[PDB]
Amino acid sequence: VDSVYRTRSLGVAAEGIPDQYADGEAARVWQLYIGDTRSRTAEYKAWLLGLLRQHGCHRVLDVACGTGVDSIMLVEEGFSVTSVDASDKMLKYALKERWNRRKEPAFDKWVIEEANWLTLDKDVPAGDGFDAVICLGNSFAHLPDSKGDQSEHRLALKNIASMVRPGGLLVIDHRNYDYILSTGCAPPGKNIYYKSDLTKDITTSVLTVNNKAHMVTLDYTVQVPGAGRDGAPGFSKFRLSYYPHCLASFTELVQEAFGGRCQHSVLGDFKPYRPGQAYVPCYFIHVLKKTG
Amino acid sequence: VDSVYRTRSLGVAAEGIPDQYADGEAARVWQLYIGDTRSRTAEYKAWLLGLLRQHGCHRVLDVACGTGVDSIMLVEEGFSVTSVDASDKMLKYALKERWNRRKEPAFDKWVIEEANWLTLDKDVPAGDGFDAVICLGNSFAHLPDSKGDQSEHRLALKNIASMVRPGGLLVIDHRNYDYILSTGCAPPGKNIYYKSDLTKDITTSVLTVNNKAHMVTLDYTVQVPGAGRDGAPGFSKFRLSYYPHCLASFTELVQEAFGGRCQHSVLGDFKPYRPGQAYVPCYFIHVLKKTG
Amino acid sequence: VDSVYRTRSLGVAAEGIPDQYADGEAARVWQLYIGDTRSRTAEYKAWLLGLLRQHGCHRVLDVACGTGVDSIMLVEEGFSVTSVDASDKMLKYALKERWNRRKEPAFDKWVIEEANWLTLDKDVPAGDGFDAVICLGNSFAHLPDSKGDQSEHRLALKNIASMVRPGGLLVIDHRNYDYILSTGCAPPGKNIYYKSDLTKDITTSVLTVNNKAHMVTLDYTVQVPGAGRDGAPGFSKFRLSYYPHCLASFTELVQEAFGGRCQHSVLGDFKPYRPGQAYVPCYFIHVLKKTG
Amino acid sequence: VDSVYRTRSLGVAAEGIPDQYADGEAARVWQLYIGDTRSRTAEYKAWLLGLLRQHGCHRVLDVACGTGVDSIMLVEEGFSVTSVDASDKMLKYALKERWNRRKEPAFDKWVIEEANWLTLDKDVPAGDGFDAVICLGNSFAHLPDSKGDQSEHRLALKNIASMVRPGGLLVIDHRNYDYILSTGCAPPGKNIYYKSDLTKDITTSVLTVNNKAHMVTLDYTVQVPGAGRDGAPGFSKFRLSYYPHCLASFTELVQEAFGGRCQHSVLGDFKPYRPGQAYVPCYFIHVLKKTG
Ligand SMILES: C[S@@+](CC[C@H](N)C(=O)[O-])C[C@H]1O[C@@H](n2cnc3c(N)ncnc32)[C@H](O)[C@@H]1O
Ligand SMILES: C[S@@+](CC[C@H](N)C(=O)[O-])C[C@H]1O[C@@H](n2cnc3c(N)ncnc32)[C@H](O)[C@@H]1O
Ligand SMILES: C[S@@+](CC[C@H](N)C(=O)[O-])C[C@H]1O[C@@H](n2cnc3c(N)ncnc32)[C@H](O)[C@@H]1O
Ligand SMILES: C[S@@+](CC[C@H](N)C(=O)[O-])C[C@H]1O[C@@H](n2cnc3c(N)ncnc32)[C@H](O)[C@@H]1O
Repeated sequence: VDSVYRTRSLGVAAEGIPDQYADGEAARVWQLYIGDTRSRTAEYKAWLLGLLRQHGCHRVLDVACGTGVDSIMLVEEGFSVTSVDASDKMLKYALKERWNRRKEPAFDKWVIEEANWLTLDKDVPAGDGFDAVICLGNSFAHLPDSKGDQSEHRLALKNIASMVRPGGLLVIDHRNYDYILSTGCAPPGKNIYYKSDLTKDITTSVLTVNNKAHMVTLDYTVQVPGAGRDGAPGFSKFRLSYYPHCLASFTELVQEAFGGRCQHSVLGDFKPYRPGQAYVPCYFIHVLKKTG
Repeated sequence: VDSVYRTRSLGVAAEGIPDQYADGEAARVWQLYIGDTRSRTAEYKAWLLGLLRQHGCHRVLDVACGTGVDSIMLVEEGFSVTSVDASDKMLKYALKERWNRRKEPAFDKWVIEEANWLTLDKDVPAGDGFDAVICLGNSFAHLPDSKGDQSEHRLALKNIASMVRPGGLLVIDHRNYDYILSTGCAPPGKNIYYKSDLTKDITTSVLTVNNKAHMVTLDYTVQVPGAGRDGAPGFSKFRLSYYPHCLASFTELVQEAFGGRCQHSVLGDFKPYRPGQAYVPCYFIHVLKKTG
Repeated sequence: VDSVYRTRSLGVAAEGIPDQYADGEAARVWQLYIGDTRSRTAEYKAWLLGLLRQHGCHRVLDVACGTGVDSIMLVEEGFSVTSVDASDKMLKYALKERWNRRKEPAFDKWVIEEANWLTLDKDVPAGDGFDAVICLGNSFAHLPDSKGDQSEHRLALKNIASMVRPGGLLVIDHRNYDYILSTGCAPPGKNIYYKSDLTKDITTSVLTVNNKAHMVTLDYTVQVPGAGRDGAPGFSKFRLSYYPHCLASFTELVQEAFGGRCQHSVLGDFKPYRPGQAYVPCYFIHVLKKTG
Repeated sequence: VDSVYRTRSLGVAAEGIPDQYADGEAARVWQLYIGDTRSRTAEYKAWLLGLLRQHGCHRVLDVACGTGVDSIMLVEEGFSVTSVDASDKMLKYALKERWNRRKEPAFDKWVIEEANWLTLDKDVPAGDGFDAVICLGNSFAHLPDSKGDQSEHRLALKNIASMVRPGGLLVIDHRNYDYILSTGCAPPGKNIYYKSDLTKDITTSVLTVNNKAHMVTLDYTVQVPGAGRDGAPGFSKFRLSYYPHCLASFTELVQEAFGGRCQHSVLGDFKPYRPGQAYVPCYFIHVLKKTG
């Protein structure tokens, strides 16, 4: 940048806290999108639990709470979890669940609050920090690169990492965009995080600005059970936008978030991942262990 | 007893008259975008004039008038031209020009009216028709494919062709999208239609929906002479969207517009074009000659 | 002998679920707007409780829950209350409160759900009905008369009344619009429902369409404690719109909601009200007792 | 902690011009709205011409050109007129007219350019000034009082006055808002400036903010000849907003624009006006004669 900036300000304000779930439709049918939460959680439940235990983790912070899917599981499995999320439309359901099982000592001590990765540091006073932090379900990819540089990405990734107690863990994932970008289309159905026969369609939309992948927009079509007598089925339609993080780049990004003081590894779909391997994962789970 | 009959559906996007130049910023600086109209017109002036004359053309209809660039030239060259355009923001300047030279017999008799390809048939009563029709400057590509099918494209192309008197000519062009789509980026500066050192930047933006190129959006940055004392330069920014017509497809489309009753040919940048040729043209000029 | 036609009875496109509290700013500072909930509730607490008791009411439905102000009081006073509201942004706080006191048997049995007067009948299965229904705080006036006729008003008022068990009560209020319309301005500070020194300003805005009061829009300015070091105070600004219900009209409307099978009465600010009386009430509390 | 009073006032509202005629619908049917321009101009033609002549006026500047109605008349009557207007959508038609009669020496020398009262001083170099300035047809009332104080009004009124050569005239009018505000409704049909049987309806809309008239919004319904076969008539709908200038206030405002160096007078509908007079004028024509 030339010269010095003394008077920035903003004469035009178009965008502003853009909560993609503010409309509320995605939340209303998330359950329908996920399908059988038990069937979903069945996969990687063993791995996540095993990993958490192997590193003696008891305090877990879920920064992508959503409707509570994984927070709930960790709660049931005896962990001390606190869940945050920026969308009060989503949290609204996790809360609903907690209240429903408010008579279970475990759930009584479940913490659910609103927070944003961009301002996590101030939203969730980590203090000593957590034994483990989780960002599953392709949540981070929602963060856009509006500023031109992945600054936002870096900041958010930093704050999140800042919640990991030394020797703690960070499990953050993202869709396999190395494939979506290559084929223009996102994998059809049979997803480990979202496996519901209710989801009738997912239309991709890749936007490369000046020859560089800038954004992937998915348009979902989830059939709301019923929505019309026999002969007329009804559906719900919502759209979500993600930054297509290529594996290599994220690996670098996330690692940098820890200032290199960490141990990085990545699995395909919670299975070991070696480039060139036959199996093409739909998600890439990054496992980081802070050391200093 | 079913019902009556309809043409449109209850799901397609009917848009809302979307004049991309309605905002007026593009018009305000078009002159700056084109640069030296004389230098511009210098190229292809010989060819256009030569072609028009070779086919004894006197009545010329310009469906992409814009600010009048090519209509003015044809007027000065003794042709009987009538120019139409959908943007009254652009026409506004051609008009301004005509009035300025209202004392030149040639210009008195210059006709400038508003019209839209989609409704050309009713906007411009061709009656007998024109000896030649021109749509230069990558104007047609503006028409979107909202309806799902290139229906709009077909209709507009039909109306335009319908203005060509039998034996008449139709010179319609478009950017070389076979290259833009391939590289993601549009060629930098040094354009035959727009050659101005004032244009500092043109950022592309390819949007492929479900693996199919759907739209190319260019974001221009033209420096408005002055716009700040020495040390601080000022610019103007506007965006235009085009349907990326691949050569082969357009050839087919435009030909069909004449019901096959025509003679088709296409030049690179007003030079002969042979696929695989070294030179990569920035535009593709289609020359059609109605026969029946 | 068999027909055809179409739909669309309205002329404009209207808004679409227009939750005035959807933005969330009014909720965020409602507490600041009300002031000392205890001080507020102090007034009319005796009357409300006295009235409820005098008619042997135990089951109370609060259709204007809001942040829970009056639902909470009723809960504490040993009533069996269920609260509904259309704004999940407001309810969000009542919920928050209930959870906080989740250890109090009373609050454990407090029911809080989302609902809309327009669809109350389906949102809250009254079944047998409630002993009393309350709509305090000038909440009903939010309902607009978009349809041209007070149809919406009539429907909502009907649904609400439909929740009152025979012999039950309905306490519904509204601002004294007979005065606002007359003076163009709403009363300044010192309100029985909202008494906070934090509210710095309330700008009225009367919109009479073709000589008939159509809407009153209030623009609030509530100082958020702090919002700047000494020397610089910070405020929050939000707007709410109400239909200016003139007393006489509402009396008629609400009574009609009960099909005349009721006993109507209205108090000034929870004090007896006689037209022409010196004291000018800020609100009008309508007390209805269903008989059949 | 630098300076609270730098230049003027740091507004964070908007930064766009709000051309009420930008949409273009009002222009498209203005002709229909006015009706018989000849019949319209018939009234006050004698007065205007007489007044202009009585004060030896030859150079006339029309700041509310519109479609050219009154500019055209003055041109035909041998005056040297230059017309400006902010709406290029309206001017577009005056221009169209001038070109049509481009062969009439009179019209050849007719000047039509875009300009805004707010920046008149820089848009139209008055230099020596004009013998007379006209702002007829309730045009000035369009200027809003967004800034809170009638600053804009004062500035615009100043610029306009600044175009009047000493000893020159200024004819500026406005609707009788003292009546509209009183009755809520605007006079029905039979207007001196707009007398067309095509205008089927004009719905008012008075917005008084905190008991002070802030804006009058009129919603017009003009039948576009035809717009449907026999049995189905078609109309066009547009809305315009005005600041309800009460007579007394405008007299004060406009006079101040001349720094008191003027001779003021006001007529009803181009007839003498005495308060309390039986006849209720629809417009108030202010006649000012600069003296110094
Ligand atoms: C795909 S959803 C998660 C669904 C859930 N994890 C599951 O597995 O079903 C992504 C979540 O990211 C959250 N999110 C997006 N941007 C955020 C931010 N800046 N701070 C906090 N949460 C954010 C949203 O609120 C959204 O619920
Ligand atoms: C790139 S500009 C032309 C510039 C000019 N031809 C030149 O060479 O400088 C494209 C023009 O297409 C016109 N246009 C777009 N859609 C149109 C439509 N449906 N009917 C008529 N004109 C249309 C616009 O008004 C715009 O001026
Ligand atoms: C002024 S607030 C109530 C504040 C609270 N009663 C108090 O006394 O502080 C009005 C409430 O009406 C509710 N409301 C408006 N329209 C509604 C509708 N159609 N159905 C249900 N609630 C509605 C809103 O959600 C809003 O919280
Ligand atoms: C009611 S119309 C005039 C119609 C015409 N005078 C007649 O008598 O038929 C008002 C005109 O005021 C013009 N106008 C509004 N604000 C303006 C401004 N700030 N500067 C210049 N013209 C303005 C508009 O462009 C509009 O054409």
